[PDB]
Amino acid sequence: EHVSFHVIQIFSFVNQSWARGQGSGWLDELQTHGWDSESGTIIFLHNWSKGNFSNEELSDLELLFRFYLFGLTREIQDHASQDYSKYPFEVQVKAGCELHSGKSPEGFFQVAFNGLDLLSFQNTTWVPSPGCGSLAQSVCHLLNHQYEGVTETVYNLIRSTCPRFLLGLLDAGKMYVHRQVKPEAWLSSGPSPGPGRLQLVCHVSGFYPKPVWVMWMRGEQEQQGTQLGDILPNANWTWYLRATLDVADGEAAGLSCRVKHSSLEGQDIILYWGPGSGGGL
Amino acid sequence: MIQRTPKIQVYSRHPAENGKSNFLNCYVSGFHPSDIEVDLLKNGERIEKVEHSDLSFSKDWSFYLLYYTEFTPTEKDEYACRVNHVTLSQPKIVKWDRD
Ligand SMILES: CCCCCCCCCCCCCCCCCC(=O)O
Ligand SMILES: CCCCCCCCCCCC(=O)O
Ligand SMILES: CCCCCCCCCCCC(=O)O
Repeated sequence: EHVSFHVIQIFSFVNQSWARGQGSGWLDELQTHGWDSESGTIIFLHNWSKGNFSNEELSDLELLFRFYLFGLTREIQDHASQDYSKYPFEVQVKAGCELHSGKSPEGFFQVAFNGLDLLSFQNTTWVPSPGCGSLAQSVCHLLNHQYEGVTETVYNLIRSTCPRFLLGLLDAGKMYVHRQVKPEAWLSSGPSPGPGRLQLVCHVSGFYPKPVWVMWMRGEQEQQGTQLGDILPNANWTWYLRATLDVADGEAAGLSCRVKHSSLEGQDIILYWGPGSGGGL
Repeated sequence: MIQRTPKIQVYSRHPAENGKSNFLNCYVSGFHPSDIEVDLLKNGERIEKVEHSDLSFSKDWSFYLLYYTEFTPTEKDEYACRVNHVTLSQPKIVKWDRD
């Protein structure tokens, strides 16, 4: 399959002397790292968040980040201070690596400006996004022909340090990343869709890992009209999900929510509706 | 310059049982730029000591994040999430409705 590590940076430039930097490290969609802007240090969120890396080499990484954040910010401020009507504006960066079975690791470094793609690091070249403006061509030119210390560092971080770190991180967090957390489920009666209609609701909460299957059922017959919400986070590193169905007042009887999740070991949660107001007795 | 309005979803970690402690969540997502004001209200007054996850963004570069708190529902306590953002002419309130 596919596995990745990445850093995100969020730079908000409010005026020529006020900007804000934040960022964070991620194992696919699991956050593993914070950044303390105040002190310029890495916040290690889990007890395995150092991977197999020595404190020295993490401390070297943290200093290389401090220099970068201050330097990138100051260079942006130098350009943009020549026109104060450009403010406010936002730059986002996503940088890291991705491994595919049997391949060399692939590195990425992608930049957005005010919520659209601006430019990206493609092998050893910085390349303006399709529909390249003036801005994006100017920056790539500056990066390709006069910040060569920069490009080499970047290259080596995403192509060699990141994969190495990534694999240490997965090794040390093996237990935690593959753990299983069983969900609970419950029903409720959501808002009336119309005259003699009911909205049936099935909540599923506290599940990990993320993949999950929820349908309304009549016996073996999946109910076509089932609507899956988005899978939303809880604050204890689990997930949440509602599944709804619009039914005739009087067709609800016999219907059930069914949940399959990898933590349940084939023993699906099945909740039958009704006959009380909100799917209870 | 692109701007995107936040989506706002409010929900509890557990089914609400009056007098049982629980977690109220307000997930704000799909927004741009990142500057945003989020509050949890209890009867229309803001709760202090609200925690939130570190700011992040999706593949389309829009931002998201989770605001949450310990709380204890009762029959006649109303809880909501109030959001302010430059795309919104006025703050937007979404009510926790247990359903
Ligand atoms: C905030 C995250 C801390 C976690 C440390 C993990 C170390 C692995 C390195 C990953 C490479 C990310 C690319 C960062 C881009 C900054 C470029 C530069 O420093 O000049
Ligand atoms: C100087 C070392 C710190 C990192 C420098 C990155 C420079 C990025 C170029 C800024 C582009 C621009 O503002 O037009
Ligand atoms: C290491 C490469 C980082 C590239 C960042 C490019 C930032 C572009 C900023 C544009 C500033 C402006 O609005 O004038």
